[PDB]
Amino acid sequence: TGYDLSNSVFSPDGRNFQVEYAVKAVENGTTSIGIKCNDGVVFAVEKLITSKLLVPQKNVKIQVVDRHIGCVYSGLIPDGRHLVNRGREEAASFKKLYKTPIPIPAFADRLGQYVQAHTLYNSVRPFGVSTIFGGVDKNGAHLYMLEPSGSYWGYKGAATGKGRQSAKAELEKLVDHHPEGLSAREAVKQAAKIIYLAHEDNKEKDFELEISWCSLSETNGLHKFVKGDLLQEAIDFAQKEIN
Amino acid sequence: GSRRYDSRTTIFSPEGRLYQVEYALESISHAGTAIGIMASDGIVLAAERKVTSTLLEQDTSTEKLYKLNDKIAVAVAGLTADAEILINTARIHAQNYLKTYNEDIPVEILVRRLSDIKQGYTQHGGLRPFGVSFIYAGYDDRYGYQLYTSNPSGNYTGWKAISVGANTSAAQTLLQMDYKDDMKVDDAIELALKTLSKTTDSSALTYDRLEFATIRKGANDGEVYQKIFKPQEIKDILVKTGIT
Amino acid sequence: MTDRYSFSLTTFSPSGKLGQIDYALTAVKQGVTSLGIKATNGVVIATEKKSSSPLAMSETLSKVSLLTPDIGAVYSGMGPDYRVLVDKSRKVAHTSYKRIYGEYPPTKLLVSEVAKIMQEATQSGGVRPFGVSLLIAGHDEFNGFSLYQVDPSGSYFPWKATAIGKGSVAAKTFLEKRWNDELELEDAIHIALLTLKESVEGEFNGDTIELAIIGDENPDLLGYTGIPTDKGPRFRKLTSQEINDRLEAL
Amino acid sequence: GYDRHITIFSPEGRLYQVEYAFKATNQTNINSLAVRGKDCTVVISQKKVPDKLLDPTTVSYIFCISRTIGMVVNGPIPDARNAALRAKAEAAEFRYKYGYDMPCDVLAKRMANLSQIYTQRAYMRPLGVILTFVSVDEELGPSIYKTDPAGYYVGYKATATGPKQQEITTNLENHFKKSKIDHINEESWEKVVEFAITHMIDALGTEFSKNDLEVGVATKDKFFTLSAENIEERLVAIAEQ
Amino acid sequence: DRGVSTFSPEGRLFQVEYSLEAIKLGSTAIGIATKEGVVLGVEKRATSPLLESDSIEKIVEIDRHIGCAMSGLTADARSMIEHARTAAVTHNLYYDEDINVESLTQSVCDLALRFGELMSRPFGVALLIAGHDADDGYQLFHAEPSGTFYRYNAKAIGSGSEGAQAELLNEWHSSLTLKEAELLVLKILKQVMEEKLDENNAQLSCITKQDGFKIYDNEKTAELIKELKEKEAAE
Amino acid sequence: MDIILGIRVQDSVILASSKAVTRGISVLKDSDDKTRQLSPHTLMSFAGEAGDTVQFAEYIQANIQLYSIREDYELSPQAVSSFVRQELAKSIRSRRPYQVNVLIGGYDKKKNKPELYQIDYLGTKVELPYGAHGYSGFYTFSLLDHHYRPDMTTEEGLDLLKLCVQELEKRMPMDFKGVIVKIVDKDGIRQVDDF
Amino acid sequence: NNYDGDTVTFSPTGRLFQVEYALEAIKQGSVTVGLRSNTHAVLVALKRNADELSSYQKKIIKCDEHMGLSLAGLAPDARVLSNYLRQQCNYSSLVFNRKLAVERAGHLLCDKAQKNTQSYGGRPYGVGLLIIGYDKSGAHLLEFQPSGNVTELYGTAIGARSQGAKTYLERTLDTFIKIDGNPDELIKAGVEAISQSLRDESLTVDNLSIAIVGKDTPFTIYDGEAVAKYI
Amino acid sequence: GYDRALSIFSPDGHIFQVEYALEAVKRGTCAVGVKGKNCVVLGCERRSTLKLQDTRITPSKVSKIDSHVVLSFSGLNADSRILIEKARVEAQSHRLTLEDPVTVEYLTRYVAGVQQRYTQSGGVRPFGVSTLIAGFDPRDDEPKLYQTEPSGIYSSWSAQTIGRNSKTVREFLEKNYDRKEPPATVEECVKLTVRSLLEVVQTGAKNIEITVVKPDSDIVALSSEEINQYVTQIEQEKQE
Amino acid sequence: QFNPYGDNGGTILGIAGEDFAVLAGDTRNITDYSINSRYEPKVFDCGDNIVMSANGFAADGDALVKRFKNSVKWYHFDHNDKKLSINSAARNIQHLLYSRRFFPYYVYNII
Ligand SMILES: [Cl-]
Ligand SMILES: [Mg+2]
Ligand SMILES: [Mg+2]
Ligand SMILES: [Mg+2]
Repeated sequence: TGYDLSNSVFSPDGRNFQVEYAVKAVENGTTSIGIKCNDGVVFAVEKLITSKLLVPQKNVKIQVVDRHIGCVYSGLIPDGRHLVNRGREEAASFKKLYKTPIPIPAFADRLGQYVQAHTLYNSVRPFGVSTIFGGVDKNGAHLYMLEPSGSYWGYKGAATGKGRQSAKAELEKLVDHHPEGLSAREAVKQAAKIIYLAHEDNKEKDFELEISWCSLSETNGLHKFVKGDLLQEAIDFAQKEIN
Repeated sequence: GSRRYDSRTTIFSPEGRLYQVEYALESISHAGTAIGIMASDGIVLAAERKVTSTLLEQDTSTEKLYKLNDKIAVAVAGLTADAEILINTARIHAQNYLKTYNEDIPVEILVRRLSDIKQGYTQHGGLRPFGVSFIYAGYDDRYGYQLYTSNPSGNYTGWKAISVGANTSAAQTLLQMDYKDDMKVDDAIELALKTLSKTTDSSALTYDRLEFATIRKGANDGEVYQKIFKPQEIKDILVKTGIT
Repeated sequence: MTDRYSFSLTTFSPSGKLGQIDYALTAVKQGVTSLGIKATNGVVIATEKKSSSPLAMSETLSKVSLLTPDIGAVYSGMGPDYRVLVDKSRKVAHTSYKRIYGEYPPTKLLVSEVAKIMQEATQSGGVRPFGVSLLIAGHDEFNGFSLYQVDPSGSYFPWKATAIGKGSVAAKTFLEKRWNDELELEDAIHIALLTLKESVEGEFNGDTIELAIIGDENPDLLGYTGIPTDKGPRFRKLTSQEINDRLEAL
Repeated sequence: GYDRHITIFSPEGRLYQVEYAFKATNQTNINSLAVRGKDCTVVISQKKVPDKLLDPTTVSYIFCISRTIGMVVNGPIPDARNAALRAKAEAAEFRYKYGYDMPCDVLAKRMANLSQIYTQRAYMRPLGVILTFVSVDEELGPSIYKTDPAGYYVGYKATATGPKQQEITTNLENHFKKSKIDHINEESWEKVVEFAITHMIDALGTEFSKNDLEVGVATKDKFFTLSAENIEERLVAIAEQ
Repeated sequence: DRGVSTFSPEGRLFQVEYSLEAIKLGSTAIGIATKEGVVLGVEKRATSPLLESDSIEKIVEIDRHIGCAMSGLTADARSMIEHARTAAVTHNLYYDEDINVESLTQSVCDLALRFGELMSRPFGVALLIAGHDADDGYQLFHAEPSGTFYRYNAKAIGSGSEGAQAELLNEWHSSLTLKEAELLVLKILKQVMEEKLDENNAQLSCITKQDGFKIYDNEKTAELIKELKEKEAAE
Repeated sequence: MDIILGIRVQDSVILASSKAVTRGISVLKDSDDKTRQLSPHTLMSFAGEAGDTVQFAEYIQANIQLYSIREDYELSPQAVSSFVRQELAKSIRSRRPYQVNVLIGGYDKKKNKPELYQIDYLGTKVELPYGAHGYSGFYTFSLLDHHYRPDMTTEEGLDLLKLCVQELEKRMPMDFKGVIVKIVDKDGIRQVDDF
Repeated sequence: NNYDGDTVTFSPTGRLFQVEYALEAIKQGSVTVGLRSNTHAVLVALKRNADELSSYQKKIIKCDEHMGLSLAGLAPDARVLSNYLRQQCNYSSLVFNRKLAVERAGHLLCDKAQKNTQSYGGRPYGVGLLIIGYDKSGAHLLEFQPSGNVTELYGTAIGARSQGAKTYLERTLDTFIKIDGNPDELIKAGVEAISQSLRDESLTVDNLSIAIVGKDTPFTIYDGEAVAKYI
Repeated sequence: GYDRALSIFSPDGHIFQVEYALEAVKRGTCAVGVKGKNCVVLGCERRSTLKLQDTRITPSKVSKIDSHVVLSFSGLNADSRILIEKARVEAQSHRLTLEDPVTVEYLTRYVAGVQQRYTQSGGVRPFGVSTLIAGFDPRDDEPKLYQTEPSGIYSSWSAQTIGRNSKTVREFLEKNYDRKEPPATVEECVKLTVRSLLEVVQTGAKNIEITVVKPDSDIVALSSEEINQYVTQIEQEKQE
Repeated sequence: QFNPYGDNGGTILGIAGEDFAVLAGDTRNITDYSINSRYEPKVFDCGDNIVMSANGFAADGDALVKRFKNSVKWYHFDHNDKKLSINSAARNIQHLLYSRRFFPYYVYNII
């Protein structure tokens, strides 16, 4: 034993226990989701209201990269911010050299390689976040989810955090009941519902809903936050479904 | 991080000793015995090769005695590979001195330089020391014929006669007994071989298990000659002294 | 990041042993048998091509490697370590000799350079020793033919004949009885094949044995004509057919 | 017992971290196979999409390293992509410096040397992957070269990698024992792919749908992967005889 | 082993806390600030009678208006004094003025936590920095290896510190004269010292606006010791 | 600076160096000693560009004094001259070379012989019976070529030097304000206080 | 236990103990309170002394004309982080002729603290900060933890016994938020809030430290007889 | 680079590496320093376990740093060479930049500073050496004698000893050396230095080295016969 | 060839009274024979009751003033809001100017 004390050490299983311990920090965090729609993507996140003293709508969790990519994550919030800062550097250097905005699959690998690099040495700690991200590019809509190991895949729907099982089950129903696809405005409504349904796992404290989206028709392929009437419409739809 | 796996090669024990230096000296004590004897008219270097084989090519082999320049040679005791790293450094240092001052390097200066390098590995860098002890045999116009030794601690001292490697305790007692100040090279040759013959762990001392060298003013007029003995020449001097 | 292992991983133990070098030698012991024999007019080096799978093409894996036109090498121990040492040995023959003196290094000095590289892996920070013992055969104008062994410690010794790896103890005994100072190259090849058969279990033929020589100059292998002084490489790898021919007269 | 944590020798002369990297290779529970035709080199690999939420088009362990070279990986995807990116960079650098396309075997050697360094240098860990490089080389013809965490590499007539590699290996061994040749004597690559799939079915004892497989094909001057519909056409031809 | 910059479960840096234990083993140093000046005094503590006590330099000048006394591993203080002198002197170059005592102390304390794996460990010495400037007047600071500095009306550091600090608690008042402060340092030093206090094993110093920083002669201190003995025998 | 002469006689080396320091149209000093004692039996005179001269001389002096302390032994004039030459040959290909010419006069106590070395700023070393730097030799070499013997006494060397100086004072347009003369022999280095 | 030797090591439950130990240093530190209205933002700090001869350690540091913070924990770490803020506020002014947004100031502190939690050799910061400021979007109050987490709040408190003041502010939320155009009443609410964290000792003239920033009010610190008004 | 912190504090406030360096000094051969009215004498022990030694070429225990200052030591011999070399370089550097030779106090302060630097620098261990530095300042006739140690502290001494059995010879010096009237002549100073070593040395043959330093760069090392005459006279007076 | 310097004209004037001081300057900015601005302020309130004007090459003048204003700001941070005396400011400005001895600020400064 002692194989779990140092990062980048293979156990006799062939496992990196430090990365698996980083996953525990992710599982401890709040619920965040991603939904791929007809011409874009929708992101949503659970924000726990620890106290009345928290200013509503101020502690924003979802982050934009470039102008067409949205990022959300669960786990250690600072680790996510560090990863997004890198993502912004990667996106900037890509656009600087190649002119065109970074494609989503290209961007996904830039993060993937960076996260994976933090599993190669004992002088660094793995990332304590799973990151759901995506957007619209020349080839259409893309949704990705990235784990502490550096592993990532493309998704129809994605979920992570404490309420991931509940969320995943709800996402699986949408995939089955909508093979032809889901609209952007529908996906926002469904996203709100899923976060509310996933809140049963964090039911002690009340929460605040935060949604964003990229859509070719609704947002011109740019990342925007869901605000005002459209946000309230999604909250009302979500509240109606739980009752 | 990496700290976990660091042996810390450059630290004191509670008793004020350097662990790695002491353990390096323990390694050297299992190496083949090397002897140096200084006479009025020259210096002798004798050394024992370790358990050889009949299929070893002796005439082209060199594990003990090395040439630093025309005036200075060394006998090695310890890790041969480590010694060659230091030997090449010493050869370069001697040439640097010759280029700078247009004079052959004084023996002590060369010895001090190598000893300072060894010292550095005991105080900084986190690396293991060189597991090597040298006997330096040399000549210059200041002090004449000189014998020195250096060990992994980087400490060096001058000698009239000295041994390094295995059985130095026994060897030094025998040298202290039969050595005299008015001694000559031919007598010193005999003393060196007789001392090895009594201290050796082998059954009998033969030509194929020895390396031998002399530094003599026995060169035509005021100058010094280095003689690295050939296998046949070692065989002859063994018969002459009456060992085989 | 940064390589933070700036300290030695090989250190002296209380008994004076350098553990990692001893353990490297143990890895060499487990390795497949290889040998070398020096003749009056040449040198031979040989080893078994231990194929990991019959689907694998064992011709693509070369255990015997050309370092210079007149110097060759074979090993026992860890194959990947040998491969990188050959790459470095080839390069150091140019950078530290040929680009200075306009000619290829003599065997003993190339061996010295390889030995230096292996010693540094025994003392430098954040590395383990190489897990191989090399047998380097070669020829040069002023020293003639020669055969050297190089160990993980960096120590090297010249040999008339020797063997390393799995069945080295038995093989060295076999060579002591057969070797003399009047051997011709063909006699040395014959003795090499006899010695190697004892350590091999399975198939024993030109396809499972790798054997090369340092002998006469090969002008047919030079690739050009017109310069009298350039007479071609002395290193030659024997073909599968050439080995089988000598196994009939065995 | 820190000799099992970093890449230094154990008393037995072993490198445990290298051995444990070999075990990580099978973590994906995927089996791959590679064979050579007359004019082509084919590589097939099992494809497993357990989650319905995954986009199956993005799930892949086959990589297009250069126009001529393809690479299939056996091991976790992060290390797989790490190796893939490096091989792509190396293949491109080679062409720029030396004025011709990097051969399959040379790339394999280069990646194997990089792997060797990780077994010798302490601060770098080995990658828990086995890399199978395939191409139709302009000098050597159809080529298969495989690299592992020990830094070992060798050319192959055919090969297999994964948990059930032995069953596939023996199946292929027995075929080449009959035919007494170093390749699949077939003109079209389509039929060489059919051979590869058929012999994997026989060896593993499982049937395959179009979404269960992943296929890569190397021809002269290009390497390409097959779509699900291209594989379906391949599965239909197998069933009809 | 363990990191040099490691936190304990209680939220303290191990190495900083351990360096404080080294300072407790050091010789006593006392400082008293008044409106007429600041007095600095130290226990010399010679290890042998053959040691020429006048070479023991535990009270030191930083600038004309700033003095300094030390306690603990005194060898570690030399680079701190050097930095302080350079800082005081450099500020005079850049701003054509004397440097504030607090600013000087802050500059010295910035070095404190510059250790890791920069220097390999914290300083094993505490400093009493006394001085005067036009803005805040006569001041006394206590600079620790934690990087923290407190201003004090009076302060004792070293082996007899907690005993001396309790005595300074009762004796100090805002109307103390310079002469009264001098005797008070001598009184408390004599109380906590192992050997008998005299002009050779103890040293006084002060900083005034007029005369600046001055280390007292052994003849001058001897008279103050004799003046102390008589006033204690007076009641 | 301007004129530096050197002459090796039977049992000593004599160095004569001008006293004047000039900055443009003004003579700043008329009693400047353009020499440094490198070791008890080795003296180096020097001339070249301002600053470089003294910086180089004192740098050499410090290195030789360091060697003496380390080994408890005085280097031979030949060893010193070789060390100096290497420093100048190193300097000439540097970013800003030392613009200094030197004469090294020493008495070798081992060989019991005086020795004079001439080294210019390029690192051009030559052992000589007599030598000069700059425009000095142009006037003096004809007299030295005529009158010089290797068996000359120190007094005869000084008389020949006075003649060389008299010729300089007659035909040189520049006033160099006389010379400081120093003798290097077995007993060490001394200055001739009347010349 | 075995996983608290350095900052680069997760525990089996996914915890970073060195960061948690750095968090513990804040709890040992003296109490400090932060609160704001729509027009002003206020810091109130209880300063701590070594003994009766000693001075009371300063808790509040100015970063710019429109921004500053109060500290709780290792003071030297606050000096490092406040110096960084001073430079960032200053970079924004010199380059962009722009006053640094308080939200962006929080993001910069978060990222600076994070680098110290993921790399070997270094250590986390051992201090908590309460940043107040007035920018183009009005008054702001931030809470900084050395884990990297930064939070925008109406009010809060950190340090020893800070739970008492935090509960008070949670009750008073609706009242003190409405205190617009009245600095003295907002400070009164802050002084009354910090009083809920006191035991044995009370607020004296050299004990209390107050700071304020607002619409037409530069960041200013009040100490000594200047805070006697609020005792 | 190797940055490891080797010299660190322990729970009880000790730096063990520095304290273990003092143990290396305790093992070293005895060295003694005595200053008279117009001179300073440095005495050194030579262990007689090593015979067949060449005393011409063997590194002497007392080293000249400049023409007017000397340095002797106790502890690791190899370590001492590094300090001596640094000291010699600094002595020439001081003459080169300030046009004056170093004072004895300055040279001591430099050497002590080097020793201290090696107690809080990464990747290095402390010097296992304590030194006695003696001499006369330029144009001064007051004798100077200083001591340094691995921690980096230094101080001035009327008389002092370091190395093995230094406790015993310090005991002797404390009762025999009078401050009000120090050794008025060279003879009296050398005699007292030899006497002090005879408490520890064993045989008074080739085991005692003596070096006398006088004002104005007048340094000389005594020979075996000259020292043997002191050894003879001391014991003949003792037989009473 | 690129010339990094220019001449923006202008003239400034400082007079010291018994208990007051004035710093005047024209508001014209020019290149060659053209007018850039008829009102471009050249004299600035730098804080601590100090006024400053760097006349000559406007780009260098603006940079110096900007740096000195910054120096005043950091003097307050580092020295407990102490007022920067005029003599201390002058010495500070010397070091700002000489920090570019080998690529000077082409301005004549008055405070
Ligand atoms: Cl390579
Ligand atoms: Mg090796
Ligand atoms: Mg490794
Ligand atoms: Mg010339």
